[PDB]
Amino acid sequence: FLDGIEKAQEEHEKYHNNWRAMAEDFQIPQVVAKEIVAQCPKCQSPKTWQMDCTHLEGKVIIVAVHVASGYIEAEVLPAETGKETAHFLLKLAARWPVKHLHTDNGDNFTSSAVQAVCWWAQIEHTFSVVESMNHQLKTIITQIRDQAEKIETAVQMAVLIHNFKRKGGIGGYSAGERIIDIIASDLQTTKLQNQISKIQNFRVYFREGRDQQWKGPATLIWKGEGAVVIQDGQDLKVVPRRKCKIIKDYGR
Amino acid sequence: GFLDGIEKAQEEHEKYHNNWRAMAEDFQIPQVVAKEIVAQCPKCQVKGEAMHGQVDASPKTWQMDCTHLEGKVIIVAVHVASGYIEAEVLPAETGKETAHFLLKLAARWPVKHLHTDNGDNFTSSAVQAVCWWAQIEHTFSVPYNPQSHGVVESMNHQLKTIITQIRDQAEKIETAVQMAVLIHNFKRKGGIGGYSAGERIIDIIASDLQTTKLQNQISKIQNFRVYFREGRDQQWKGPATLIWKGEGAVVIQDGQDLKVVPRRKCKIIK
Amino acid sequence: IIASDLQTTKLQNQISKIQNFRVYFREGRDQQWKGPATLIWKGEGAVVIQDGQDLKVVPRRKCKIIKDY
Amino acid sequence: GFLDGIEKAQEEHEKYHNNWRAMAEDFQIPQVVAKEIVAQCPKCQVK
Amino acid sequence: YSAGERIIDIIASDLQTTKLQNQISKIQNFRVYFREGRDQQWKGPATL
DNA sequence: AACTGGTAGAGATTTTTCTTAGC
DNA sequence: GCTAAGAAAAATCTCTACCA
DNA sequence: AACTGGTAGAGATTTTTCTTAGC
DNA sequence: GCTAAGAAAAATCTCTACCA
Ligand SMILES: O=C(NCc1c(F)cc(F)cc1F)c1cn2c(c(O)c1=O)C(=O)N1[C@H]3CC[C@H](C3)O[C@@H]1C2
Ligand SMILES: [Cl-]
Ligand SMILES: [Mg+2]
Ligand SMILES: [Mg+2]
Ligand SMILES: [Zn+2]
Ligand SMILES: [Zn+2]
Ligand SMILES: [Zn+2]
Repeated sequence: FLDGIEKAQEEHEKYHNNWRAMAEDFQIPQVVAKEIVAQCPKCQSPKTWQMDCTHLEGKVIIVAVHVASGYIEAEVLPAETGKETAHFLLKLAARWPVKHLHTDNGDNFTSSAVQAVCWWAQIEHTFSVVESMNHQLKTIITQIRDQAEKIETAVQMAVLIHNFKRKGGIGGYSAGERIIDIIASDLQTTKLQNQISKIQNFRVYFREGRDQQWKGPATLIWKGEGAVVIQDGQDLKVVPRRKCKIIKDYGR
Repeated sequence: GFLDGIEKAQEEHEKYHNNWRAMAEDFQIPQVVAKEIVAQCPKCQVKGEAMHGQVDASPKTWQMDCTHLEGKVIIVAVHVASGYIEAEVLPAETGKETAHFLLKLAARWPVKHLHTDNGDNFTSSAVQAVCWWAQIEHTFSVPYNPQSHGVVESMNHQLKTIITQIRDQAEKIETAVQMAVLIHNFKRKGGIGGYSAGERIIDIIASDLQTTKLQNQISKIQNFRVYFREGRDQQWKGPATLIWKGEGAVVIQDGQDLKVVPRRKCKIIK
Repeated sequence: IIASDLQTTKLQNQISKIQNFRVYFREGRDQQWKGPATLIWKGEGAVVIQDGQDLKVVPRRKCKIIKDY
Repeated sequence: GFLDGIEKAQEEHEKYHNNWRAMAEDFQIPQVVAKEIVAQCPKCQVK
Repeated sequence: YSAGERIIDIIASDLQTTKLQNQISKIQNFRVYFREGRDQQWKGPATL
């Protein structure tokens, strides 16, 4: 156990590993490995989208793209007012978690209706990838145009072929697998951070061997079934449970 | 004896239609005879068997239905294993708009199985052509039995309660529909893992892909075949693939079927 | 000759006593009870019956299956 | 139903005076009514 | 075979052995919620 | 401040009764 | 003659639809 | 021959956590 | 310093209406 913590600290001092790899290699819990990463001075987005409008056959196609994965959602608009752009943004924010929207300085994007939608759904709008996505979508649309009667069917068939049928990148994944893996990794991070804060609201008085007195207040990191890991004096150490007292702390 | 009582009980049931306890007490026949007299009458037998079944909950199954609100037509689709909702307002209840809603849904999320009722928009050639092109299995419920798709009708109820909660913050009904979808998907927690519906659909689909890749890498380097003895007759079946050897039993795969066999009836050969 | 007819009558007795069931079901928009039909397949939740040379699927909650002694 | 079996077994015991296990296996009636058919005959006895 | 195919095959087989022993525990770190017969509540977290 | 769901049947599970073979 | 295995017949327990 | 009720909230009961007095 | 009573806060279990 403590040998695993010592090997993890020496290996991070050499190579600066991440906490998932250290927890899987050295067989330590994840809160301990995250503390080892968080104590290092040299070691201290999944919700950003971009939007644009374009033209095809006299129609208006609005395109939104998830940036870290390349994931496309598109639609055909009857006009280019601010109310239709606000309805598209409200549908997108109701289906995927959107926190940061990046657009250009168009007219319909600089509007009171889009501003009211961003106020209600709590999005950060920023005015200045989508050009490459418009070119790629237009090549697929021309590649499958003879199978559809209307332009709306061809647009949605091209979105399906782009998202699930084209493979590339490092491991040969599509865009849907990449967006799902990215958001799932972020969810794991936030749940572990909630556990970390709830544990770190405590305090530990511990008694070393060959002494009767209690030492200073060390902060609890992990409380197991038979052992207790504490941080004290910028040092992580493992004390048995029969030489410890854990009390609540009020130091806000 | 009671054989004359059997004859009088048959005449009595032919006139009055007694239940079995009345005949078994008034004619002093055994209860099996009285139950048979009642069971051979067609004017009786008006009662079901009092149980419920259980719908399909595979990780790529969706259910779809339509509802009405303030003179409009809403169309609701639910992901069954997680509870994830998509919804829209249709200008008409035809088959063209239903085919376009299904095409957009199949472009956004992976759909392989769809369950619907027998309305005129879901049994249509446009929805048939979209399911053919996008490779979906479309199944229909038993007619006039809404319990076969209980998840989407329960979500009709939840959507209407949220819409009445936030009705005064919007002007039109399409705005209030999309605000209700956001509040259901992301602002309500509680359930299997303490998740919301968006977190649950992310966890379910990511877990599906991860576990296929892991057991592909495990099974591509396996060995230690197992010959096992099972059945009513003590025969011996051929090459089976050992998957996991445990404290008490082993797990084998035979002809693409999973089986759990104890250690006394199997022999491992490297 | 006689013993073969004894074996044939025994096997036909077991075959006839396996699956001679009657089904009273309830179907339609106005859910009325209808006459006896022949059971074909019985799964958990629903059954498939043959009535008047027509196959129908009824749930097990809307049908009664009568066996023989 | 076995009600026609009860009538047929009564005719058959009136001819040949069967026992009760024979009638209960041949005519597929329950054992209580077959024992009662043997009990009502003044010449036979259930054994 | 030449030398490059030999060195690639050797390191690949060694990696497959050690990663097998880790991947089994990795696949057993999932949790399953299941349903038995004629009971309509989802039973607790068994292990896959 | 003084009001309110219930009835009966279809199967499943547990218990009692009855015949017969073995020691 | 006494005892126990096996099966038949009876008793109890849980669950469902319909009543404007 | 291959079909099927479910979702989420209001209380009641059981369990875990936290402070303080007594020996 | 150690132990137990008491109460607060959290976790589990049973039951209901509505969905054309
Ligand atoms: O009675 C309904 N719901 C209430 C309810 C429930 F949801 C779940 C339950 F367990 C019990 C319930 F009483 C209901 C009725 N119908 C339709 C519905 O979708 C629907 O939900 C529907 O679409 N059709 C189309 C197909 C043929 C035509 C048009 O008649 C039917 C009527
Ligand atoms: Cl229907
Ligand atoms: Mg419907
Ligand atoms: Mg419905
Ligand atoms: Zn570092
Ligand atoms: Zn009757
Ligand atoms: Zn006689």
